[PDB]
Amino acid sequence: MKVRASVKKLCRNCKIVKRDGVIRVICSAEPKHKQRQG
Amino acid sequence: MKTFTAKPETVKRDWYVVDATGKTLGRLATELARRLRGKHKAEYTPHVDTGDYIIVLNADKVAVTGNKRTDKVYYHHTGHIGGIKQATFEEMIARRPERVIEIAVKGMLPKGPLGRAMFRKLKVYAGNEHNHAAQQPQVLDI
Amino acid sequence: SRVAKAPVVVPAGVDVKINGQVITIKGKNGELTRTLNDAVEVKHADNTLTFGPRDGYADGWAQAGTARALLNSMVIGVTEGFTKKLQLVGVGYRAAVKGNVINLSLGFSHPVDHQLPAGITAECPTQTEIVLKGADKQVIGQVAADLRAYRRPEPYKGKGVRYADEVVRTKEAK
Amino acid sequence: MTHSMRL
Amino acid sequence: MIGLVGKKVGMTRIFTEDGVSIPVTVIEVEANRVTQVKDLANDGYRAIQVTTGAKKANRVTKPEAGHFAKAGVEAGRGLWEFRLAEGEEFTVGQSISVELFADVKKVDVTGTSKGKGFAGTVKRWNFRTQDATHGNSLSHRVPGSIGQNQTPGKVFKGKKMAGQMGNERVTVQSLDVVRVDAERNLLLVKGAVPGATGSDLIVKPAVKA
RNA sequence: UGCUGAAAGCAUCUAAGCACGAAACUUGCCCCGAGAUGAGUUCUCCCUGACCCUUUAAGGGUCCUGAAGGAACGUUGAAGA
RNA sequence: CGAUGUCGGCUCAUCACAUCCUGGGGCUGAAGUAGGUCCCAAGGGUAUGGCUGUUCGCCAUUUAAAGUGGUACGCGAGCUG
Ligand SMILES: CC[C@H]1OC(=O)[C@H](C)[C@@H](O[C@H]2C[C@@](C)(OC)[C@@H](O)[C@H](C)O2)[C@H](C)[C@@H](O[C@@H]2O[C@H](C)C[C@H](N(C)C)[C@H]2O)[C@](C)(O)C[C@@H](C)C(=O)[C@H](C)[C@@H](O)[C@]1(C)O
Repeated sequence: MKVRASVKKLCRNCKIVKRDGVIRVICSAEPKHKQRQG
Repeated sequence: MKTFTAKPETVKRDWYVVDATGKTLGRLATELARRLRGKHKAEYTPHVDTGDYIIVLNADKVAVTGNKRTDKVYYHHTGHIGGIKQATFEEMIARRPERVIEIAVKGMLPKGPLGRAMFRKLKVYAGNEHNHAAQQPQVLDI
Repeated sequence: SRVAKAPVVVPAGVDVKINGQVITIKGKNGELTRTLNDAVEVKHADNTLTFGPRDGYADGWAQAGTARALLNSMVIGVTEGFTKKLQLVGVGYRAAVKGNVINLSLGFSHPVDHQLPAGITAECPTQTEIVLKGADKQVIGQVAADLRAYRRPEPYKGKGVRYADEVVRTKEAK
Repeated sequence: MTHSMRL
Repeated sequence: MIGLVGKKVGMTRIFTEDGVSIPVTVIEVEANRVTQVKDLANDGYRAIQVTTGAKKANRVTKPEAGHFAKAGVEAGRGLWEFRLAEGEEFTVGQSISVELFADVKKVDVTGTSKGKGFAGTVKRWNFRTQDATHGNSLSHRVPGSIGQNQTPGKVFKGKKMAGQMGNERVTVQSLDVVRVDAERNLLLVKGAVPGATGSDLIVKPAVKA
């Protein structure tokens, strides 16, 4: 995945979640848009 | 005139038993240290141990608010090559329950020989039972 | 909120008995129980249990909706029960069932023995088809997750343990 | 002999 | 199961008929009589205490005389304990010979190693000797540097220095038993066990299976 | 990485709850270790006499007995400056 | 400045992690093999020679790898010079 300080919605299907106190972006349409740490 | 001082031979000390179930750690520890030093007695003397003996039952069931049950880390150093040991609140409660209460009270006491004696007044147990039934420990609720 | 302000119609052999904060249910399939949270209030008026938020707590509605959802699928499990269908895509993959211990042959080097919980039974109509039958939804979902996590689906052949009609997107090998 | 000296 | 206390009797080799020679240590394992049995009623942990051998009747003090004559046994040299791992029950005075090691396959031998005396750092810690020539002045087998500088300002605890080498308890694990003699009360183990010849060894079944 | 699951009719590994997950952490292996002054436990053994004084005190003194054991000495040791 | 002895080598180290190997994962323009990149992880390990006063570097040949730094550019009441 992409550990970044800035997480944005790259895709139309990626949703922004806050898991374990960190902000993560999940795209169910493609796994290259998964990112972390924002 | 001179002010009153206590004398270590004529001070008359009481026994108390405290059930530490379901209580906060540091609030109980502060009441314990206040009773151990003797600051609740009128004949308080800063160099004479005036306090009372306390038997703290059920050190297993002490409580901590917030996420301190998993994240309060106890650090201690073995005095060696580079070994800094550490243990959180959970494995300290499991591995050695009385050390939590004794560490919390020993941090709150004066340091010196008088503080070590007034720490020897404290007797911490993790069970519901104690073997001190021959001194009539009165219930001190808090 | 919108979930929790809708009572659960409890059908046919209800056995929905309450003890403090604990819900015990007997049923057609078996018996499921759970201790609920302390911010929720249950009530047994009008044949059907209703959930409110308890006083004092901040998170009332989300806990009540979570309680309504878990008790809903829980009593649905004691009525007719949940099923889960897994299939094995890939040659050399057989999935014979020995009672309560599934013996997968996913071709690592050795067999895979998988002990089940006391609830969920398992049947194989063919050798690439596991069907789990159990009342408690979390336990059948967890054991299907474990059985899939023995060997994941592959994004090139489609090889692996997978769910039944769940579609796997295979990238073509460049 | 300038070996110990800071020179 | 429990170990037995024996004596190191030399070293030899045996020739297997295949052609292979194996060095064995011969351990005279005498009859070990159980003196006192600990149980978790009085003691909190369960154990047995054994003795073996023999002593002079004039060299035995009345405390150990009464302790031996309390329960059924006779005076041997030394007393040892074994921790009874879950499911052994022994009466006092029970003679325990080497048949339990006739069954077992690997073994752990514990003994006091040979005392090498005050040794230097080269012998004790396998330090590297410095230069013998090329200028060296009185510093051939000296330990080198022992610390850094002002920033620690002190030697660290556990710094390897010279001192007493040998004469300490050493356990050797996973030694194969090659032969058990019950009429000679012998034990042949493969390899080398700690101690001089005639030193008392403790022989337990292997734990690192 | 998940399962169930709302907040947020959906979705979601998470807020309630549940499961996995590394040579790191705690044990398991080995050695030291009750001066661990919080100085622990267990077993065995040894002592079963009279008097006076004074600040009648957890007091001093006198005679008689020296017990288990220890130390000293000697011969020494694959133990040791 | 009424003295805080340098570079390099030797001997002995010790810590940090911004991980070279080993270990655990995500993505891949990832078929496999082998990689790239990022996250977790400091338990253990982490060459020998030629040249050069050299650190460094080049080179030869290995290795799982030939980490990067701090410690008076660690270490002369330890040696060399
Ligand atoms: C026989 C024994 C002699 O000492 C030596 O030979 C050593 C080996 C010298 O080093 C010799 C040899 C050498 C190379 O140093 C090893 C050289 O650099 C110096 C100048 O002289 C010493 C130590 C010098 O000190 C050094 O002087 C430097 C100026 C400063 C340095 N300080 C910063 C740390 C300090 O230790 C110095 C001045 O001779 C010390 C004074 C007191 C003496 O004259 C005394 C009487 C010495 O002659 C002596 C004790 O008899």
